[PDB]
Amino acid sequence: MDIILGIRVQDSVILASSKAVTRGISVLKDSDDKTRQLSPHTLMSFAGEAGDTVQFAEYIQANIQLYSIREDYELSPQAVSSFVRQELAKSIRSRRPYQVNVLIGGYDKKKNKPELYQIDYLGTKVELPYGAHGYSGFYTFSLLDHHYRPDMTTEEGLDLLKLCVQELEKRMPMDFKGVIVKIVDKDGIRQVDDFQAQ
Amino acid sequence: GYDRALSIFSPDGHIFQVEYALEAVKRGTCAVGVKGKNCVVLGCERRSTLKLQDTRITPSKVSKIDSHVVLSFSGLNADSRILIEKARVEAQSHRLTLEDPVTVEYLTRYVAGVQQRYTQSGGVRPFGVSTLIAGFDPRDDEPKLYQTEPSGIYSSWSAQTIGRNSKTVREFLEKNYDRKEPPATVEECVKLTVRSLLEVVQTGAKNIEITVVKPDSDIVALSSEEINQYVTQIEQEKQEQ
Amino acid sequence: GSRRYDSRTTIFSPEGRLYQVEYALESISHAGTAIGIMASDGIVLAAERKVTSTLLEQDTSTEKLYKLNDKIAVAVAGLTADAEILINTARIHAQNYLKTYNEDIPVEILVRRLSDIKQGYTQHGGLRPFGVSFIYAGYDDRYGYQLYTSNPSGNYTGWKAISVGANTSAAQTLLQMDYKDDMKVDDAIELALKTLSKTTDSSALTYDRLEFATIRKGANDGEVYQKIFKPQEIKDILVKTGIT
Amino acid sequence: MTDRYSFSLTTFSPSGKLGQIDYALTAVKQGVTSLGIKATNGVVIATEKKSSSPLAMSETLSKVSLLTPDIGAVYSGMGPDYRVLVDKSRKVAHTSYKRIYGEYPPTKLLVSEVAKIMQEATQSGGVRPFGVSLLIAGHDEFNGFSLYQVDPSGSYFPWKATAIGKGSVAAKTFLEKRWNDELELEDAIHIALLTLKESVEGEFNGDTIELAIIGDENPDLLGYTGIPTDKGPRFRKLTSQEINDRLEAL
Amino acid sequence: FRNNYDGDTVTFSPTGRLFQVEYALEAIKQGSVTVGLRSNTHAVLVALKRNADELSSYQKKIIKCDEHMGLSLAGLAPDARVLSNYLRQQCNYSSLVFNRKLAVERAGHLLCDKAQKNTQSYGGRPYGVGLLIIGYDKSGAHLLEFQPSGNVTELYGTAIGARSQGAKTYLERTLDTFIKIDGNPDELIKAGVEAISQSLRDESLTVDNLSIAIVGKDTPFTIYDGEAVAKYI
Amino acid sequence: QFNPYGDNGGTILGIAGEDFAVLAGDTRNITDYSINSRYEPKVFDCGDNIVMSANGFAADGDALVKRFKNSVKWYHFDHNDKKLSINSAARNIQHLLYGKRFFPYYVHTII
Amino acid sequence: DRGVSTFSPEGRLFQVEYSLEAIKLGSTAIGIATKEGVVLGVEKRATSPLLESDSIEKIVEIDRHIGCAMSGLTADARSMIEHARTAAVTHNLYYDEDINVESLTQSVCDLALRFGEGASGEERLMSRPFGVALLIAGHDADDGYQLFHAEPSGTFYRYNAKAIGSGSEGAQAELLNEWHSSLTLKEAELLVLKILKQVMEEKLDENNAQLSCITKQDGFKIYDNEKTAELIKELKEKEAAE
Amino acid sequence: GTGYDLSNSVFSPDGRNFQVEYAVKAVENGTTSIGIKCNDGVVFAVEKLITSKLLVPQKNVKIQVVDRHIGCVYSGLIPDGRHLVNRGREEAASFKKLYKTPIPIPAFADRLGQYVQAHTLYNSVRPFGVSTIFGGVDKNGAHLYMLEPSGSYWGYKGAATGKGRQSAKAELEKLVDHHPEGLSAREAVKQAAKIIYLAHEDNKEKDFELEISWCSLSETNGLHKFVKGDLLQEAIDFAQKEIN
Amino acid sequence: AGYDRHITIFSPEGRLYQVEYAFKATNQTNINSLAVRGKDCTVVISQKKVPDKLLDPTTVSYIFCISRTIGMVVNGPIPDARNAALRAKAEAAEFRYKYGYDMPCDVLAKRMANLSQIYTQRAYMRPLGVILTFVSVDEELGPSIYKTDPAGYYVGYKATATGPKQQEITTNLENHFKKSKIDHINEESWEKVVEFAITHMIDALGTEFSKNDLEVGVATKDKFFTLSAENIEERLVAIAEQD
Repeated sequence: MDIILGIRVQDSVILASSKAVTRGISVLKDSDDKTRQLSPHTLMSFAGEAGDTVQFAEYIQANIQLYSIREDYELSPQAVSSFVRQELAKSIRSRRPYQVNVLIGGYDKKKNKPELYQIDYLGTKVELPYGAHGYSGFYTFSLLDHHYRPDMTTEEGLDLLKLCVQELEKRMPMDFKGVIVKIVDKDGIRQVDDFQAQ
Repeated sequence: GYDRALSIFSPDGHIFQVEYALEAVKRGTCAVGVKGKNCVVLGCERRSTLKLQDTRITPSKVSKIDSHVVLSFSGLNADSRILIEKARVEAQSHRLTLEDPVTVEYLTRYVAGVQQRYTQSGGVRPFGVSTLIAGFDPRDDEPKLYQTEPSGIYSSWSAQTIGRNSKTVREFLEKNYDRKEPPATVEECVKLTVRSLLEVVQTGAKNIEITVVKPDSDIVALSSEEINQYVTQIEQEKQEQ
Repeated sequence: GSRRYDSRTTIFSPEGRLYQVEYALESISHAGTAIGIMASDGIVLAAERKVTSTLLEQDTSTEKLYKLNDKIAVAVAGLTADAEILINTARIHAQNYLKTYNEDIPVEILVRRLSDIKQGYTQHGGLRPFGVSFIYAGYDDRYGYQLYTSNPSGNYTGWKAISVGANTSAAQTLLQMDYKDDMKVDDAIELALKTLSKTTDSSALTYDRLEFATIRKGANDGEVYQKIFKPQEIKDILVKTGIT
Repeated sequence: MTDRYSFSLTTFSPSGKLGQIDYALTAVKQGVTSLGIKATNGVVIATEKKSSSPLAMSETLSKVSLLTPDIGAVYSGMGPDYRVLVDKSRKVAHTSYKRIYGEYPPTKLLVSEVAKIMQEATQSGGVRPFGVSLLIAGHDEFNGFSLYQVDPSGSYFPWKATAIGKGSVAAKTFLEKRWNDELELEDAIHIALLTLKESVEGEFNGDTIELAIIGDENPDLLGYTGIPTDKGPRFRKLTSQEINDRLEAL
Repeated sequence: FRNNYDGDTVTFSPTGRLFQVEYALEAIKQGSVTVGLRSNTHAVLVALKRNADELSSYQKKIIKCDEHMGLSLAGLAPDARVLSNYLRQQCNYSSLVFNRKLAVERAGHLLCDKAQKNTQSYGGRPYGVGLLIIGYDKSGAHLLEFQPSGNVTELYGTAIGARSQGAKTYLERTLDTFIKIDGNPDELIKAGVEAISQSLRDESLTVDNLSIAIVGKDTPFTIYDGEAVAKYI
Repeated sequence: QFNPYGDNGGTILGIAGEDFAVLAGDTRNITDYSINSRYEPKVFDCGDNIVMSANGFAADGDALVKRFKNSVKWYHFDHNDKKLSINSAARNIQHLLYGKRFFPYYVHTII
Repeated sequence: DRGVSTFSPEGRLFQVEYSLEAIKLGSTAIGIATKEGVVLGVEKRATSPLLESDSIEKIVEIDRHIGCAMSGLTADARSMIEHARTAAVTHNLYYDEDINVESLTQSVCDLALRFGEGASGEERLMSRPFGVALLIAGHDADDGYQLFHAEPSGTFYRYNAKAIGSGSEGAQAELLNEWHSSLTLKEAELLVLKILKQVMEEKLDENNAQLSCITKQDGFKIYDNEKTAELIKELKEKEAAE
Repeated sequence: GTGYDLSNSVFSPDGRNFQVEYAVKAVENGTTSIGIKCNDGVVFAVEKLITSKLLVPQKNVKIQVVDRHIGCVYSGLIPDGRHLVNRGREEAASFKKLYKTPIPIPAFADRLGQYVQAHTLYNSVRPFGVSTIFGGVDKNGAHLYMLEPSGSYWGYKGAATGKGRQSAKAELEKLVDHHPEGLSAREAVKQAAKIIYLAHEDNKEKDFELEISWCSLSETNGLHKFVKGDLLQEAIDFAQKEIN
Repeated sequence: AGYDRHITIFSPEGRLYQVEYAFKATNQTNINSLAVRGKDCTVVISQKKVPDKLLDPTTVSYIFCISRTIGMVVNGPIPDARNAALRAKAEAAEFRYKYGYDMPCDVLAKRMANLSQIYTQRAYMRPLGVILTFVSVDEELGPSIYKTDPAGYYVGYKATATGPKQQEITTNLENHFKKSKIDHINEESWEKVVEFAITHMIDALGTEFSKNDLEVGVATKDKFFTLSAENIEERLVAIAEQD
């Protein structure tokens, strides 16, 4: 499948997501962004079923933005993820369930702490220091389990990722065409346009 | 199950329910809006029949339908909410499908349609509301100011007012707003606005709130002080004569 | 057909007013008075029970002060039966919000929801409006202590201190007189009692004809607490403030 | 066909009154008196069986009904409306409580339920309020014995003792003299029978009177034995005979 | 009197009348005139088209329901559109399902039953239009007169609309004559145009004012407007 | 289980001349190895100078034709006897067919 | 009260009649049909000098070969234009061709009587008749250029020229003389511009009046203020010239 | 007060339903018709006012058949009559479909009865402006019935309704006495053609066309059939001969 | 203001006029009826008044056979009475199907009264101007008489009467019971109970009947039936030899 990695360091959350988009025999795109910004300080990455993936993302996005405007306030990463879990958990027993896995990473401007939530298509939500979806974890978790420290600087975080991405490029069968990385901190969401050779 | 036709024509060709819906607007507090050359300003008056409120949490008179468009109104408050809501939802829906925020004209057109529909549907009475919608189209720098009413009709204005004593204040604006040279400053624009409100608010430092909307989702409301400062200088303009 | 008997509850008067709402408000003005006063460290809700008897049970009672949430409570003025219908839907909204976001419903959101339900019966359905007015007192981590008021028109507002029911006119003037922004819960509790006391239509103001509730944030904890004073606790605070 | 009556039949008047509710109450005033007294170990409700013809069998018509094995109700106003209310109540008690929690509902709740029903007939489309007032008396493990009154408005209040109907005013007064917070069940039955006599014009015996109590558990009225936790219903209807016995020492 | 019982169709007068229905009828009489007559081989419709200004067209009054059936209207144009349309379906249903051509006498029953419904229930309103249906089926030529009251009648000829009483007396006299114009269409038409003028009074039926339709033994219901009728003016 | 489809064979041909057009088709109707009829017209005249043939599963072919023909009729009813150009009939037929996109008319059709 | 679709003792529908009275209070709109095209003109009629006169839309395009003008309660025409546009497009989709001007009109008129509180016949949900009349103008290969007038009654007429609005009876009697079966497009534009000037409460100028036409070659176009102002001028000249 | 006759299902102070009564007026105002029950069948005859000479004779049929064995004739508002018969036809089919045996006359009567009585229950509908005479032959006998707008219906030996209802009734009462042992199908047909003729005197101003139908176990085999041609003339004459 | 008289809503006095007027309707037939209980049977008698000679007397009845065991007599217009009977039969047929045993008289009575009460509260449904008297020999209560009215009220009687001259029949029977001290006709055969009824019917109404002036229904263990002109005749004859 696709790559969905997330790591909560000291003062931020980092999301790495593969850029490839393959439809059977060919690789249609190598510059895809498997992420949406739900609020100025909350980001969501996603992977899964061909169509449901973006549709779900954009549906969740629209709702969070509507809440923001209605209340002139930003829901906490926790609230946002609880809302997303309920959405997934509802469609699991519906006629046609959304087959999407997500990673929600945001910075709680109220508690002044970064947060990382992992939710699978079933509606199983869990808060973690770092997480991945699909086969991604099978390779990276041992590295992260080893090198992870709660007080890592954003810089140490990116180095740890870079390490995971390398293990993924070595042992994993498919070419996911590298990743796009993004940082969520007290100052919002920004993309590290230099990971192709950092 | 309830469909009784409440809004119907009368012998002279009037739809009294819409007519009376308008009388409700006349009663609502006054609201005004004037467009500059690179901004639009919205002024409204706060009542004083009862005072001891908590302005922090009490609903304000100018609402954001989206980051780049605001909406103010005159008439029944409870009704305005229902419209504000549908507008905000339609605003998000539009971004979700057309992949671009709404243009002020469109958002206005939508709100007006809603109002109109309630004039010829059974079991419902018209909205006792009239509105001012202002903002800047996406990636545009030309200001937009629109106004809608119970009838369902809408149109744009260089400046306009709705609510009680809107006649008086409209008159002020008709002989004080030169289309040839519209307030070229965010400054002089807010001034012209306050000046008009002062014709009806009768001394109301806390009874007058202004909001300034500029290009690229730049909306902001002034605090009693900034306003009070405008009032203070405007009252001197008269006594220096 | 039926058109003949249809009162047309949702129409505009020639003066742009809503008949039923105006009348419902009139109805409310005969209801026991309820007061809400907000201090820097808490909110106080006090209401007067309209008409009583010697045999009326006052322990197993709670006709005007209802708990909506763990942090939100309301004081009612009007048809209790209607009030209960709205209260129950309100308690549901609160729980849905919690179940959806794992956070307590912000006071204003809950108040708005209820006001909209009321506003509905105003614009469609040909049913009579709910003859009820609420004073909401709650706390949330975004505005802390808040006090709100909603009436049959579906309109709502925020206050420092407010009253609903009968003699709101007199009561509001008294409140607007001895209220000060730096008040303290116990000052309010006292102010409240005084006000109800000077605007009652009864001989004296006794404990059995009252309801009292306070939302304080007990310094010894760090969280919020709702207290609906019991018959005894009301008798006490009634002697202390000096009314015996 | 089709109910075109989808609008309210009860609306607010300029004065602020709800016509139909007032009228419904007026109808209750014309009804035969009924009352309830709360003792410290039981509650008693009773009313007068006003027969419509000496050919009619007044047994085949109970004005005092059992809602649950620990809750009974009596009324004043319109017989039919009471009847259906009793049915709707007995059901709401199962569907909204027993079928969920596995035990009967506590008095205040069931009352709150009955009140809800009556309230709806005050705002729902095309209907008139119920023309009755009820006095419901029950006992639940965590509240003990209680007594409530429910009006056509849908409002309800708890009482130590009270009466409704024809001569409510007079009877309410009579109770305010004889009631105290130390009354034993038997005492209330006595007081009850007395307050009831002042209303009754004709024959005052165990055939023209209907009376029931909410006291101790009657395991002889359970129908089976084997479950220690099931001890019997606290609601018993006094027999024609049992009444007279207490009438002689009146 | 009347004032209190003409509120809607669901109400009966104390005398037993249905005003709303009667009022609907009045919209017919206020309508333009049209006539119908048939022989034993053909059936003809001649209608006088009315106009608003001298810059407005003359509202068509002849409608074809099928290859063997058609009608003329007197009153509310819309209601005729509704009815003709419903009738078009009934014919269509008959051809498709039973591969049978709908009996003119049966189209009448259908129209009657449909109209009747709008006179027994609340909310509705009687159809404000009269109709003359002509057609050639398995039992020869036919002509029907339809009333918003729900009464449909089979005749040899007739007319409805304003002044319709003229042509109706004329045809009542010319009976034995036209009823025998079998084999000669042009005759029935001239005979119809002669009855149609019996109710004129304002102007003379011009080219783009006369409207004529015909059906019969070997003639698929067809409409004639303008120069097509010039040879009959 | 019940199969809603069948194959009645037959073939149809359509050639367009510079100012004419032909639409031919045999007249045999079959079912497996049996012949149901040696003469069952498969090509039709629908009016407005249009010939059409829906070959494949008989029942479906007939229903389609019948529907199309009746479509022509209403085209006249609704647009003052205007003539249905062949290009319009084509487009119209597409909608008729695609209307059963998820329970197809088992026929190859030519006009 | 009384059925919202009741007959008067004269055989007329109250609501439909009263609907007509409302239209008599609307801005004037005029249409002239010629063998060179049809012309639609409307009186903007602002209600205050602050109102940006060009945001007044009383002449809309239904399709490239059909356009129309409105009069009376203009808000009520939104859904009519909507239903109209949709019908035109839908027709094109189903038939690969342009919807006949008359057809489009008949379709719009079909909504007209879909009102009441439960009239036994289908599902007519709309509490009252439309308080607006339309002048649908367009062209098709079968009947060339056409001008239609659609009313809230459901009936529609074809005119060679027609005016609706406050000054209709006046301007109509006017068109009676002026119209002949051989006017040119230019003649019509001026003629329309002329009659508007007579019935308008304001002094006609390129800002409170709007023109437009529909020609088989370029379809429906609305005349921009510059182009119109000129015909205003050009008109003033030919009027002073005798 | 008053106004007890403006809405359908309303009870007046005396217990009447004026709207139903007003419906009757609509009946008495229409043409007349009768039903004669012979010893093994029934005969229906009805007057047909010949407004003009344009009315094709033998074409505007008014008698109707329900199923194969039932005949219905009605006086008043023709459309309402047809409506009532359409319902009857569906009602009958439904019965035959479920029970196989064609619907018994008494059973069919009640079906119409309930359906008509229904239109006097709601004010959203108008009562039927017709009285109906119907009957036929079933498993055990022949039955004649007459149904009123009030939904009331009874079994009859002979019955009539409309303009000349009293005339007819008079003639019928005679037949019932001068033929105590029973009348035959053949007889009734003539007798009926007569009754119509006499009863036509209360509307003698216009020319009329006669119409008869019958259902005799022996003559029609139990099926409802119309009387035409020779057999019809034989009765027209039998009347024309006694009308003088 | 004045419409509180047309639909079933309370009047300022707390009355429901439409229900009151409904009661009025029940006397429109001007027919009287009474029911009495045997030792083990129940009898109902009702006047049969056939005005027109053109009517088939066997089709004129106000007594119905609800079920194999329940009989119901109606006082009021026939259309409403038939409406009520149909519903009552359907209700009795269904009850059996759903619960596995014949619907008791008092139960059907209650159910009908409940249905009647609904028309008392809902506005589009008008009350039925009829009074239903149900009778039978319940397998648990023995001879039974239950009556309901337009108000939705119902009760069981020892015996009862309905109609214009209702009060006379009542005080008549009323006296017979004060005298006999038992609450029922003490007889073994129903033929005698029927006679007792026809008697006290005459003694109260003050009129004599022929075999075509009455109508009699009898309820017994497992069956309810109506007597014929002749079965009745044989009854009139028996009371003829004693007076």
